[PDB]
Amino acid sequence: SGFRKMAFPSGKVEGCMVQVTCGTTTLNGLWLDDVVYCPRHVICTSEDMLNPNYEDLLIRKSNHNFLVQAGNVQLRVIGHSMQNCVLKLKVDTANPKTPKYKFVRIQPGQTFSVLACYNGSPSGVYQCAMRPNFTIKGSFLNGSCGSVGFNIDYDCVSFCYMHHMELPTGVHAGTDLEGNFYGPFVDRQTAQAAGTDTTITVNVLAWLYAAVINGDRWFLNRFTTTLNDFNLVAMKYNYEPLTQDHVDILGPLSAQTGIAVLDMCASLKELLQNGMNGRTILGSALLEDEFTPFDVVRQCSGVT
Amino acid sequence: SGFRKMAFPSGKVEGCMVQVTCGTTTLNGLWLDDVVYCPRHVICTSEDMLNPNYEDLLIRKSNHNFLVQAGNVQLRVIGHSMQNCVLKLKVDTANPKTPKYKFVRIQPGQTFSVLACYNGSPSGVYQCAMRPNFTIKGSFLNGSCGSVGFNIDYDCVSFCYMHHMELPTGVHAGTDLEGNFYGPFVDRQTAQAAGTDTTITVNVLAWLYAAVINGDRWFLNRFTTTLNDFNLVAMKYNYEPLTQDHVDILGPLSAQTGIAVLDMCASLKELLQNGMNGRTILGSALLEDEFTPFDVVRQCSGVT
Ligand SMILES: N#Cc1ccccc1C[C@@H](N)C(=O)N[C@H](Cc1ccc(Cl)cc1Cl)C(=O)N[C@H](CC(=O)NCCCc1ccncc1)Cc1ccc(F)cc1
Ligand SMILES: N#Cc1ccccc1C[C@@H](N)C(=O)N[C@H](Cc1ccc(Cl)cc1Cl)C(=O)N[C@H](CC(=O)NCCCc1ccncc1)Cc1ccc(F)cc1
Ligand SMILES: [Cl-]
Ligand SMILES: [Cl-]
Repeated sequence: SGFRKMAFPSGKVEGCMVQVTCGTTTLNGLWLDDVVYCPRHVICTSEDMLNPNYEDLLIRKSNHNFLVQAGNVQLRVIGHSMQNCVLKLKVDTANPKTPKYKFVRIQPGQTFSVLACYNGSPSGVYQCAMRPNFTIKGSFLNGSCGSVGFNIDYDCVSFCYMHHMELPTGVHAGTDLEGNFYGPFVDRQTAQAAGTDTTITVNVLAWLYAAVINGDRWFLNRFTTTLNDFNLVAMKYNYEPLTQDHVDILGPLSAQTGIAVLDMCASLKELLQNGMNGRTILGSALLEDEFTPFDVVRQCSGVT
Repeated sequence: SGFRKMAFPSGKVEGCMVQVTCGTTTLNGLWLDDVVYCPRHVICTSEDMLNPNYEDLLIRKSNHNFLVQAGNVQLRVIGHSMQNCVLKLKVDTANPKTPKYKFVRIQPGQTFSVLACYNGSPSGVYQCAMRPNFTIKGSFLNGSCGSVGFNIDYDCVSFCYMHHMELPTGVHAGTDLEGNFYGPFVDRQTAQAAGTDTTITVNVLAWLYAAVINGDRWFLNRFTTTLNDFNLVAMKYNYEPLTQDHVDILGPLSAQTGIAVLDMCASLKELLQNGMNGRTILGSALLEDEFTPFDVVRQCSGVT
């Protein structure tokens, strides 16, 4: 029993974290085999940051300008390239702790674990969703750029996020591991605004199913709604439209609990219209949207 | 910026998790040097669980009755003993991945990270507080007994919790790594009730300071309260008495934010009496008490 925001065990990623330094600028890098991946703005000075031409700044760099530190031992750089907004440094040593891994680019509404690091050294791990406006609501201080987000599937590490910047609003923006930003953002020090955010409807519904699996039923009701009548209410409360694909993704949870998806949508409608009136769901006094249906299945019992 | 429930990186503990089997009963063990630690009820059958005499059951065991599995390789047991409610199995191989570690017994209100494991294999990590009634509100399924809770201090792993059982109310009870239960509980399959729980006042105050460090101030007010007048309100809302030691522990946070502790207590009083009226603090619609002052300092910026 119980339900908590649960991160993946971080050990496989811990063995990959290193430190990359260019001038007086240090951030974190990811060491897989004989390549170190880090944000390309490590090659910028505080001057260059306002509007850099990275192709210009990189052609003025040599290999020995990059200091890569894996714990105590320096790694010698033997080659460097640029792939979108990530720098790739070839080094003369393969990481012996390299896990099975892949790089994947995720969709908004999907979750991952963040290993927050400072000077190449892990400090903590937490769970995040990619918001619909392509930011994450992270916990990051100066020095954390280069930290990665990841999922784990049967000892294969799927890296999906590299941290590049905090926006003026205090939320966080970054790229996949091939350097492509999530959302419209660019890697320069200018005030950039994210689009207006929305609530991830399919995830709220998954979390209501988690609550039922855990024995909490107070929010259920005898009613059902049509998908279209639900979305009219969803739109009014700044919730994402629910699609037939979302309905089908919630199939397993519906089947384990005997509550039809559109049945659960009528509960969500009533909760949006009337609030909770002082009650809590899984220890929360608001509707939580950072658990995917996969997250719920992974953590909850297969029997209600 | 940002504030999230943050676990310690779990890699150092991942390398210690093993599987212990006695009869048809399997749970998790902790492998440090040449000793495996696990809950002693692994030697019980479903019959024995109602009211076991463990000294009786253990003297009827031999070393070869214990199957210890570290990944794929079996570890050969060469000796076994009992220390309170933990079994200790000597094995013929020292764990090469043994970190620097110690065993510590914590106070209620302190937090730790849980590495949830099944069949010796880590599945996830989350943060927990030891409740005032000595339970934890964990997330555990069948098979998780043997999972450990821990803090990390400068690459030294301080193990503080081993998981032994879920109570009929769905909360969780266990021991320190020397086998002493937290709270009044015993390791037998009977319905056991925990004392009535209370809210950890010093932690709520720490979390209000986290909110101020992160730029949220809406709950402050111009008033102060005396420690005794605060506790009269605390008692009315089932909050723990606040001690002068708690006041002094919150010294650093008070100093970083310029808000006197008793000033913050007047904010807490007003929040208890009037609620939040639809507003949130650090993304929460209730007052959160599972962050210690140490947790706040560790995660938040040293500058407001
Ligand atoms: N994580 C993180 C982090 C956090 C603090 C310091 C440092 C770092 C990492 C570090 N690497 C990094 O992100 N620095 C970028 C500058 C930058 C570097 C490189 C690149 Cl490519 C782009 C950018 Cl923008 C950074 O300083 N951002 C500022 C962070 C900041 O002051 N927030 C205040 C939050 C206000 C608030 C909080 C809560 N509620 C409401 C409001 C915001 C900002 C300021 C000017 C600007 F013009 C663009 C952005
Ligand atoms: N974690 C965990 C876990 C969770 C589920 C299954 C198995 C395990 C691990 C496993 N190892 C283990 O804990 N089994 C013990 C039995 C036991 C083994 C060994 C020892 Cl030493 C002591 C005890 Cl008590 C266990 O089955 N408990 C029950 C778990 C349970 O049904 N909860 C229902 C929750 C109801 C609820 C939920 C939410 N909101 C309100 C109410 C509760 C219980 C039942 C009878 C009894 F008499 C004592 C306790
Ligand atoms: Cl794809
Ligand atoms: Cl002590």
